[PDB]
Amino acid sequence: MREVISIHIGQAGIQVGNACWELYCLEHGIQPDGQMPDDAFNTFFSETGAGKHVPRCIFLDLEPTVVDEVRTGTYRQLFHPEQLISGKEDAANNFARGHYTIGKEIVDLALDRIRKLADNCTGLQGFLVFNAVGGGTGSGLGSLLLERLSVDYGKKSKLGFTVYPSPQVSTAVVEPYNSVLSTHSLLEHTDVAVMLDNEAIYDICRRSLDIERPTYTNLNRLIAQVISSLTASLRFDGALNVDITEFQTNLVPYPRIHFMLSSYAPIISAEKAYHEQLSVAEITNAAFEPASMMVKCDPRHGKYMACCLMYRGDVVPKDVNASVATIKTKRTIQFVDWCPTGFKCGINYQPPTVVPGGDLAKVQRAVCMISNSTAIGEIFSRLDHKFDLMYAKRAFVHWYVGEGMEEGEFSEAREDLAALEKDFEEVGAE
Amino acid sequence: MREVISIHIGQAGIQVGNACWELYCLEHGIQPDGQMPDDAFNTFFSETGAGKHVPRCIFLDLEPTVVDEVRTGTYRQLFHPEQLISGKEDAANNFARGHYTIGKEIVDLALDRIRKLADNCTGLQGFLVFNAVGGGTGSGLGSLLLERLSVDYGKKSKLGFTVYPSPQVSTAVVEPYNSVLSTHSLLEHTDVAVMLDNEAIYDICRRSLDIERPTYTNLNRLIAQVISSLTASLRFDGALNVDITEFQTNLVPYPRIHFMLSSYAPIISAEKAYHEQLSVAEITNAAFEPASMMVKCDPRHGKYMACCLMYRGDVVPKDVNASVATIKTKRTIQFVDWCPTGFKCGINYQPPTVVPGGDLAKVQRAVCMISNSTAIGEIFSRLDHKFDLMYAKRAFVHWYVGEGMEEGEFSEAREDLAALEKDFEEVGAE
Amino acid sequence: KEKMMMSLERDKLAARVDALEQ
Amino acid sequence: KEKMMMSLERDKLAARVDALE
Amino acid sequence: MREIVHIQGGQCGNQIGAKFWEVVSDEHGIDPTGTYHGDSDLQLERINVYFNEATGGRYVPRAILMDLEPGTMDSVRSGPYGQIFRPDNFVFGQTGAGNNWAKGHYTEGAELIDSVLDVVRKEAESCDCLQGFQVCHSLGGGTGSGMGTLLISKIREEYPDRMMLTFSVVPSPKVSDTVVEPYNATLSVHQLVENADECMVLDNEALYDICFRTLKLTTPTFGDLNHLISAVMSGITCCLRFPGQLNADLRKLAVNLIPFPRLHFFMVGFTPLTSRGSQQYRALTVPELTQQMWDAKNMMCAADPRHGRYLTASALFRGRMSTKEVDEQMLNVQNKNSSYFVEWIPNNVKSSVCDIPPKGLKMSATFIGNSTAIQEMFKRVSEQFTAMFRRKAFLHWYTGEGMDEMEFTEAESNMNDLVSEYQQYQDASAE
Ligand SMILES: Nc1nc2c(ncn2[C@@H]2O[C@H](COP(=O)(O)OP(=O)(O)OP(=O)(O)O)[C@@H](O)[C@H]2O)c(=O)[nH]1
Ligand SMILES: Nc1nc2c(ncn2[C@@H]2O[C@H](COP(=O)(O)OP(=O)(O)OP(=O)(O)O)[C@@H](O)[C@H]2O)c(=O)[nH]1
Ligand SMILES: Nc1nc2c(ncn2[C@@H]2O[C@H](COP(=O)(O)OP(=O)(O)O)[C@@H](O)[C@H]2O)c(=O)[nH]1
Repeated sequence: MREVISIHIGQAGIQVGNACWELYCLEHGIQPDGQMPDDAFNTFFSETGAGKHVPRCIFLDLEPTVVDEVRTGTYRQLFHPEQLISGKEDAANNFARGHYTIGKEIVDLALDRIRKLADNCTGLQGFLVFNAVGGGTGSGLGSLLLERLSVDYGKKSKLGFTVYPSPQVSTAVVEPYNSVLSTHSLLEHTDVAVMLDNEAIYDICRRSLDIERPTYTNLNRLIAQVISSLTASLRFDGALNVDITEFQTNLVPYPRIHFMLSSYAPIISAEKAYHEQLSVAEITNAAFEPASMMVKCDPRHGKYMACCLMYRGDVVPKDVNASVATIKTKRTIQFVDWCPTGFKCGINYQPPTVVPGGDLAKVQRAVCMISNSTAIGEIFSRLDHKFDLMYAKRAFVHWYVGEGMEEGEFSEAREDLAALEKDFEEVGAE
Repeated sequence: MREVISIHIGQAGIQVGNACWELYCLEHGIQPDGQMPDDAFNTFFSETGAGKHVPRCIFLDLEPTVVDEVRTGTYRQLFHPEQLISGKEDAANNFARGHYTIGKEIVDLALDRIRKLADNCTGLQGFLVFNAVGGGTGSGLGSLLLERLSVDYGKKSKLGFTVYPSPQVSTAVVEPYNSVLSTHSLLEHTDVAVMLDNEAIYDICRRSLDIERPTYTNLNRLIAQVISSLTASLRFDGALNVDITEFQTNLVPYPRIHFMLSSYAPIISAEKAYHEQLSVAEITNAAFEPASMMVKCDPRHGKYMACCLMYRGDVVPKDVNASVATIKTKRTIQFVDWCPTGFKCGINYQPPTVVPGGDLAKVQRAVCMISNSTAIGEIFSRLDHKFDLMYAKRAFVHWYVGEGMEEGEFSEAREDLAALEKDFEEVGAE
Repeated sequence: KEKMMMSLERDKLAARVDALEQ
Repeated sequence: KEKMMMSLERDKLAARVDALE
Repeated sequence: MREIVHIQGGQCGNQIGAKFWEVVSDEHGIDPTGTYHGDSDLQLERINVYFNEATGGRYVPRAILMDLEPGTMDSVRSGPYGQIFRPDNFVFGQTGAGNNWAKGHYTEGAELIDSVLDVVRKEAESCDCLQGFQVCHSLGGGTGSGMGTLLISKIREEYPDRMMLTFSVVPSPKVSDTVVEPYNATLSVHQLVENADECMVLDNEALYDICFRTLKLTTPTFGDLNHLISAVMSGITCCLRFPGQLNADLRKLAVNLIPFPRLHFFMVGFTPLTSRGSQQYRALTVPELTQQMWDAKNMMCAADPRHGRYLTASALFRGRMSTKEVDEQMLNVQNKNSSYFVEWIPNNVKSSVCDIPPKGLKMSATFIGNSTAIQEMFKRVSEQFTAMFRRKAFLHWYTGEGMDEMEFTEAESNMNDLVSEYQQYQDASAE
C-alpha cells in the first residue's frame, strides 16, 4: 500500500544496495533465499503466491562485473533475474558515455522494468535512487533515468541518495567534471537529494566505530542504516508518523533548495556499547554534532533551515520535544530567521535492527537527522573550483566531446551550479 | 458437435502441426498410441468403437520427407495413414509449381479426404489452415486448396495461421515473390488470417524464454500454445465463452481487413517463474506489449481496431474488466475513432497445459490477444518493395513462368497488394 | 571561481559574435 | 593580471556585439 | 565479456607475449595443454577476456604472433607454453627485416599485413564485446616497430572507437643494442602519437636497474625482464578479469590518465618487487606498497619522475584492502610531493581496487604514470636522431625501401612537437 521503488545505479549504487537489501531482509525476517518462515514488507517487497518475497528494486549498471557479483553471491535467489540489468561496456567515468551513447538502450530497458514494477504497486510513495555523483554510470545513466522518470511518472517523489566527491580525498580525476554535469542534471529532476561524502563517513567510522581501516562495506552499512531509519515510518507504526510526501513539505522551503545533509546517531561499536545511557537528549545532540554529519560540511558555517528527525526505538514525544527545545536553545546551532519552527520530529517504535557481522551495536534508541541547511553551499563551492581548475585548460574535455557533448553543456552546467550558489546565499541571508 | 478440421500444408504447416497435436494429446490425455485410459476431444479428435481417438487433421505436402518423419515418429499410430498425404516432387519454392503443375492431383485427393472428414462431423466450426507464406508448397498448394474449399464448402470459417517472411531475416530468395502471390490468393478466400513472423517469435524466445539458440521446435510450440488458447473455448467451459463464428463477428469489421496479429502471455521459463505474481493485469499488459507481439510490426505505428482476449485458467471477470479498463485509459494504446468498444474478452477455466521437454512454465493464467489493427500494413509495405525491386529485373521470373504462369499474374498480385495497402491507409485515416 | 564565471560569459559572447557574423 | 586581461576581452566582445547591433 | 585481442610483434614482442601468456595461464590455472587446472571459480569466471573455449576443456589464447622471420616464433613454440597458441595465429614472413623500419612497414610488411589483418579481424569478430587490442613490441627494431605501427594504423582505421593499448620497448638511454634505434624509434613514435590511444614506455636499462637493485638478481636474462613486463601487463587488466571493490577498465584508465589526446605516453611499475633475501623482512602493507610505487627506481622507464611533473597517475591495487587506507595514502603522497604534481589538476590519482591478489602475493599494486618526465626520453631520442640524420648515416637503407626523406623530417617534427607540449604542460601555471 505504501510501496517504494528502489533504483541502484552504478558500482556505488549497487554496493550500497547490497547492504540496504541485507538490512531490509534482516529487519523483516526475509531469508536470502527470498521467503520468510503484518504486511510491513509491502513497502520494499512484493510477495508471490508461492510465499517468496521479491524486492521492488532495480540494479542498473553498464558494467557486468558488479551485477554478476550479486548474481553469484548470497542474494542470488532473492532478486529478480531480469531486474538485475547489466551493460556490456562500462561508462569509463564518462558522463557523455553514460548519458548519450551507451546509456540509451540500457535506460530504455530500465524504464521497461520500472514500469513493470510500478504496475504492481497499489500505492507509490516514490522512488529511492541510489547512485554515485562522480562516475559515468552513476552520473550520466542516473541523470537520464531521472529525466525519463520525471517525464513519464511525473509527480512521484524521487529521493536521490547521492554520493558526492570528497573535498580533498578522491579516487577519480574527471570526478569534478561528471559531478558538475550530474548536479546540473538533478537540480531540476529529483525532489530531495541527500548528499553523502566518503571522507565524512570514513571519519565517522574512524572516530566512533574505531575502525582504523574503513571500507566500502562499512560505508554502505551506515548508509543502509540511514535509509532504513528514513523509511521506518512507512513500514512500522509509531507516534508522529512521517511520510515520504511529508519530507518535502516539511523540509523543502523552495524547489531549487532540496539538497540535504544526513547524520545518524548513535554510531557505537559492540565493545564500547552499554557503557553510557544513550538518552534521547544525548543522541539528539550527537546527531546535531558537526562531526557526526555524513558530509564534509561544517554546519557552523551556515544556518539550518529545516531539520527532520527520525527517532527509532523507545522514544517518547516529550523526550523529543525537550531535546529539540535544548537544541533550539543551543547557541552553536543557528537557524534562519524566516523559519521559527524549523523542526519536523517523527518517532517510530521499531528499534534499528543490527546486521550480524557489522560493527554497529544494538541500541534501543536511534536518530536520523536529515537537514536542509545553507551550509551545503560549501561543498558546491569546492566542486565549483575543482571543476574550473581543469576546465580552464579544457583537460579531459575531448573525452566527453567524443561521445556527443559540447563545450556549451559544460558551460551551462557550471553556470547552473553558480546560480545554485547564489540561491543558497540568497536563502541563507535574511 | 464443435468439430474443427485442421489442415497442415507445407513443411512449416506439418512441423507446427506436430507441436499442435502433441499439445492437444497432452491436454486431452490422449496417449500417442491413440487412446486414453466428457467429449472435449470432439473438437480435434473423433473416437472409434474400439476406443482409439483419431485427429480430424490432414497433413498435406508435396515432399515425402516431412510426412515420413511423422509416419516414423512417435505419432505413427495416432494419425490416419491416408490422411498423411505425400507428394513425389517438391515445389522447389515455386508458387507456380505448387499451384498449377504439381499441386493438382494432390489437391484433388486433399479435397476427397477433407470431404471424408467433414462427413464425420455433426457440426463444423471451421477449418484451421496452417501453412507457410513464402514457399511453393505452402503458398501455391495452400492457395489452391483454399480456393477449392471456398468453392465447395462455402460459408465455413477458414482461419489461416500464415507464417509470413520476416522483415530482414529470411531463409529463401524467391520468398517475396511467392509470398506476394499467396497473399493475392488468400486476400479473398480465408476468413481470418493470422500473421506470424519467425523473427518476432525468435525475439520472444530470446527475451522471454532466455533461449540463446531458438529453433523451429520452440517456435512451433509457441504457435501451438497460441492455437490451443484460441480453441480452448470450444473444448472447455468457462465464463464468457467465445466461438469460431464469434471471432469474425467481433474481429473482422470489413471482409478485406481480416489479417490479425497474435500475442501470447506469459512466456516465462521455469526458473523465472514464481518470481512475479503473474496477475491478470500484468499478463494483459505483457500481451499488449509490442515485444511480445508475434509479428515484427510495431503496433504503435498504427491504431488498434479490435482486440480479442482469450484468458485461460484462474481468471475472474472483475480482474479482466479492470485490466481492460486500464488498457483503454492507457494513452500509448490507440484505437480507431469508429470503434468505441474494440474489445472482445473471453474467459475459460482450463489453465494451459505444459508440454514436457518444453521451456514454458506451468502458469495458472494465460492470455492470447489476437488483434485486428491497421499497423499490419507495414509488413505488406516491406514485401511490396522487396517484390518490385526483384521484379524490375524480372529475376527468377522464368522459373515461375515455366510452370504455367504469366507476367500478368505477377502484375495482378502486385496491384492487389498495393490496393490492400491503400485499404489499410483508408481504414486508419478518419 | 569569478574568473571561470567571466570566462563562460566571454564564451557566450564569442558564440553570439559568431552567430552575428553568420 | 589574467582576470583584468580577460575582463578586458569580455568588454571588447560586448562592444563588438553592440556595434553589430 | 569485454574481450581483449593480444598481438605480439618482432622478436622482443614475441618473447614478451610468450612470457605474458605464460603468466596469464598461471594466473587462470591453465596448463600448457590448455586444460583448466586451477580449482577456483573466479579463474574461469572471466577467462573469456583472454581465452576462447575449444571443443573440450582446452582454452586457446586470443593472441596473434607476427614476425618476418620464423626463428623467433619457432623458439616461442618450443617454449613451455608454445602449444597453447592456435597455429593459425602465427603469421611469419621468410626474410626478416634487417632492423629496418622501412622494410617492416613498406616493402616486406605490405605482403604480410593482409594476412595479419585477416587473422586480427577473425579474432575480433568472434568477440562478444571488444574492449580493444593490446600490442606488445619493441621500438628500435625492423619487423617489430614497422609491422606494429602498420598494424596499429590498420586496426585504428578498422575499429576507431575500440581501445588500443601499446607496450613499447623504447631503446635504452646509455647502451644501445642496434645502431638504427633512433631512426626506428622516431618513425614509430610518429605513428604511435596519431594512432595508439594508450601507449606505455619500457626501457631495458630501467628493467636491468630495477632487477639489480630491488630484486638484487645476479645474472638477469631477458626472461626476467619479460617476467616484470608480463606482471605489469597482467596487473593493468586484472580489473576486467576479477571482481573489484572499485573496478576500472582500460577505457576508464585511459579517460582518467589522458588529459589531452596526444599526451598518452605512460611509465609503469609493479609492486611489491622484493629481493629474495628481504622477502620475509618486508611487511606487506598499503603504505609500504605505495612507498615502493612512488620510488623513481621502481619505474620501468629510463626517464626519472623527479625532473618532470606528474600529469596523472593511475594505481590499480590488488588484494583485500582498505579503500580508506588506499585513498589516504594517495592523498598523502600528493600533498607531500605537490611540487612534482600538476597544479591545474585538483586530483592526480585514479585509484582502482581489485579483490583478487596475484597468486603467492597477499597484496599487489601496478602503477601507470603520465608525467612530463618522458620529455627527456624523447629529447634524447631527438638528440641522437638529429645528429645522425644530419650526416644521413644509414639513410640509404630506408631510402631504397621506397621511403621519402621528408617522412623523417615529419616524424622528427611530430616528436619535437610532443616534447614541446609536454614542456608546456610541465611549466603551465594555473590561470
Ligand atoms: N560510499 C560509497 N561510494 C562508492 C562505493 N563504491 C564506489 N563508490 C564511489 O562511486 C564512484 C564511481 O562509481 P561508478 O560510476 O558506479 O563506477 P562504475 O560502476 O565503474 O561506473 P563508471 O565509473 O561510471 O564507468 C567512485 O568515485 C567512488 O567514490 C561504495 O561502496 N560506497
Ligand atoms: N515458424 C516456422 N517456420 C517454418 C518452420 N519450418 C519451415 N518454416 C518456413 O516455411 C518456409 C518453407 O516452407 P515449405 O514451402 O513447406 O518448404 P518445403 O516443404 O520444402 O516446400 P517448398 O519450399 O515449397 O518446396 C520457410 O521459408 C520457413 O521460413 C517451422 O518449423 N517454424
Ligand atoms: N625485454 C626484452 N627485450 C628484448 C628481447 N629481445 C629483444 N629485446 C630488445 O628489443 C629491441 C628491439 O629488437 P626487435 O624489435 O625485437 O628486433 P626485430 O624483431 O628484428 O625487429 C632490442 O634492442 C632488444 O634489446 C626480450 O626477450 N625481452
